[PDB]
Amino acid sequence: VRSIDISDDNKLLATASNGSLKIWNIKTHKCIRTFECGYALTCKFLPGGLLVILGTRNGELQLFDLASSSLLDTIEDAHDAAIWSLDLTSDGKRLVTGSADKTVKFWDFKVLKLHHDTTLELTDDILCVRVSPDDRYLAISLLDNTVKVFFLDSMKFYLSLYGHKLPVLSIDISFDSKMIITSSADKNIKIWGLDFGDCHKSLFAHQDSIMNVKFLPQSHNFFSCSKDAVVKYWDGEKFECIQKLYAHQSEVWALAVATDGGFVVSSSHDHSIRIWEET
Amino acid sequence: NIGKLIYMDNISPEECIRRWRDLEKFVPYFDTFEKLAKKWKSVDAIKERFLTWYELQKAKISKQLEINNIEY
Amino acid sequence: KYTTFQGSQNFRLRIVLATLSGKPIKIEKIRSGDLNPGLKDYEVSFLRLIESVTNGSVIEISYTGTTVIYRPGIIVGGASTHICPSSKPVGYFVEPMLYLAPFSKKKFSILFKGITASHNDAGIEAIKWGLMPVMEKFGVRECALHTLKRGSPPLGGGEVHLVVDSLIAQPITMHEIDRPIISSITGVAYSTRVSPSLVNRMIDGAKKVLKNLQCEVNITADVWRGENSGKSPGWGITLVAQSKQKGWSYFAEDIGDAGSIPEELGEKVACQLLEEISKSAAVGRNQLPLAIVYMVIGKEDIGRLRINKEQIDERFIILLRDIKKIFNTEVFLKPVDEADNEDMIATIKGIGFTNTSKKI
Repeated sequence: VRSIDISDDNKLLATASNGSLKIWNIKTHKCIRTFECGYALTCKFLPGGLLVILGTRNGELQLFDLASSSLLDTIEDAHDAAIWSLDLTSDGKRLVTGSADKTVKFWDFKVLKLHHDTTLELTDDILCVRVSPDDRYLAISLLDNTVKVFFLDSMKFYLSLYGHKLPVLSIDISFDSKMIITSSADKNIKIWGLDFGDCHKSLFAHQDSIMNVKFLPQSHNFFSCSKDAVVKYWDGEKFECIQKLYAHQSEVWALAVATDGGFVVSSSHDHSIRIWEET
Repeated sequence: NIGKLIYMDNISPEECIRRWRDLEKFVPYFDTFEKLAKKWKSVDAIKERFLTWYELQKAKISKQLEINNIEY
Repeated sequence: KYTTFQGSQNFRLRIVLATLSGKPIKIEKIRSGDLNPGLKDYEVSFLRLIESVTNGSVIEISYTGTTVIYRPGIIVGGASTHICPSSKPVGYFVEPMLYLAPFSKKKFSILFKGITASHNDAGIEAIKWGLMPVMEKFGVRECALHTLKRGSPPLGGGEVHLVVDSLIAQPITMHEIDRPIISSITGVAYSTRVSPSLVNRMIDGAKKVLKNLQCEVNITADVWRGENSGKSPGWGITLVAQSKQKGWSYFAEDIGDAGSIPEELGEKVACQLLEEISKSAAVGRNQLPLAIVYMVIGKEDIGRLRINKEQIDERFIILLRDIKKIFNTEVFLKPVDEADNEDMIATIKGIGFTNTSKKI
C-alpha cells in the first residue's frame, strides 16, 4: 500500500499499485468500496468524506467516491510525466499537485468535475507538496535538494531553502502555521523556523531513510516513519524521541494522523497497515 | 518670509508649513511604497542630478572674512 | 526660571544642546497625559549614559518622573561600557554621542551591547557611512563604529564599538552651494542567523529596480557566522549614494521582519533612497540635525549650506526653535537665484565655541 487517507474518525483508505482504493472503517475492517484504477501512489479525501482524489505514476489524475458508481472524473495527460503528490487546501476547493515534468499545477472543483487554472514551472523535478492547514503558505520539495515556500494569495516565492544533501521527500507544516518539518533520505529531519527560515534542530534517526513525516495536528508534536520498520514520534519543544515504535517488519511507506486527537494509522511494505491510538 | 515664519513663537510647525505652502523617531518621512515605486518605474527625473603655506593660510582666512562680509 | 521645555519631543537634542552649550535645562510634562507617564526606561538609561560620559553634570527627577532638571558639567568622555536596554537599539544611544563626542578630554572608545537596530531608529552601517563622511566633511579625521558583533531585533546581544580619536578644537565651517553630482551608488546587505540566499534575493531585486541608470551600482553582501550572528535571525539592507568629488552621501536602510520578502524589501529601500535623493539637497534629510548642529557650533563666522524647499518641515522647525531657545541663533534663509529649483541657502553664524577640556 503506497498511501493512506483518513477522515475524522470513521472511514479510512488504502492506496496501492493495482488501484485498490480500499475504503475501510476501524470497527468492522471490511474494505467497503474496492475498485481498480492503476499504479496509484498518493491520494487525499474531500473533507466531508465520500469523495476521494488520487494521482498516479502515469500521466493521469482521477477522482472517485463512496456511494455511487466508482469512476466519476479523470484527467489524462494532466501532467505528461509522473506525478508524485497532491493536496486539497485548508477548505477543500482547490487542488494542488506537483509532478516530475517540473510542473506544479492547480485545479478547482466545479459542478462533479475539476478545472485546471494555473501552472507553475520550477527548475527541477518537483516531488513533494504540502499546503498549510490555514492556507497561509505552500511548500514544495525538489530533488535538486531544496524546499521552496510560496504564498497562496499570490504565490510570490517566499522562501527558498536548502541543506539536506539528498532529495527531501516529505514536508509538513505546523498546525497553527509557525514551524515546518522537512525530511530527506539522509536519516535527518529538520525542524525549521518560519519567519525567516532558521533551522532549529537538524536531528537524526531512522537509520536508513525517512520515508514520510506527519504532524500531530493538535499540539506541535509529530510522527516520523522510517524505511526500516520503525515509527517514532517526537515533541517539538525539547526535540527528544518521546516514543519509538518497532512493530512493523519492512519499509513503512506511509502514515497518516487523524484530526480528532492525533489518532494515527501507518502502512508498510509487508501489506500490513495498523492503528495506533492513545494509552 | 520663512525666517520670521519659523521664529514666530505662536504658530505650530505644521500650521507654519501649511501657511507657507517627535524626533526621537529618527527615520525620515515616507509615502506609500507602491505609490512611489509606481511613480519611479522610470527615474529619469533625477538625471539632472546624476551623471607658499603661510600665504595659503592667510588667503584662506581672508577669503572666509570676505565671504562673511559679503553675505553680511 | 532659566530654561524650560515641554514634552519629550526632540528630547535627545534638548539634552545634548544643554550639555554642549553649558546652560542648565529643565524639561517637564514628559507625556504627562498618559497611563504610564514620565520618563521611559530608554531615556533614563540615556541620561545615565550622559552622566557616565560627562563629569559634574547632576540630574534630578521628580517623584512624578515627568520633570527633569539638568545642570551640565564638562564632557570628559573616555572609555566605558554601556548595556543598552532592549526597549530601544544602539542607534538611539549612539547618534547623540556622535556629535557630543569629538570635544572631550580623552578619546571616545565606548562599546554598546544590546539590540543592533530596528525600524524607527538608526542602523549601525546607516550611521557609519551616512554620518561619518559628513563628520569628515565637518572636520574630524579619525572616527569609526567598529561593529564587532551584530545583534537582532527581538533578542539583540550585539556589540558595537564607537571610537573617535580626533579631538578637534571646533568643527570647521561649511560651504556647500552646489547640488552634489552623485558618482556612485553603493550599499551593504547584512544577514544574521538565516540562509545566505536571502541576501541575493535582496540584492538582485534592488539593483534590478536601480539597474536602469547610468550610475555605477555596487552593493556588497555580508553574512555573520558564529557568535557574531547575534541571538536571533534578522537581516537588513542599506544603500548610500556617495559623491566622491567632494565626499557627500545620502542613504536609506531597512530591516526585514516576519514575512518580509527580500525582493520587495530591496525595492522598498531603493525607492526610499530615490525619495531621499529627490527630496534632499546637498545633505541627507536624516543627516540634517547633525549638519545644522555642526554649523551652529562652527567658528564665529557664517557657514552656508544648500537645502531645498522640501527640507523645511516640522522636524526642521522644531530643530531651529530648539536651537533658538538654547543659544538664540537666527538662521538666515537666502534663496538661490535660479528658481528652477527652489533652494534655500541656510547661513548660520557659529557660536564661538572651543573644546575646553584638553590637556595642553
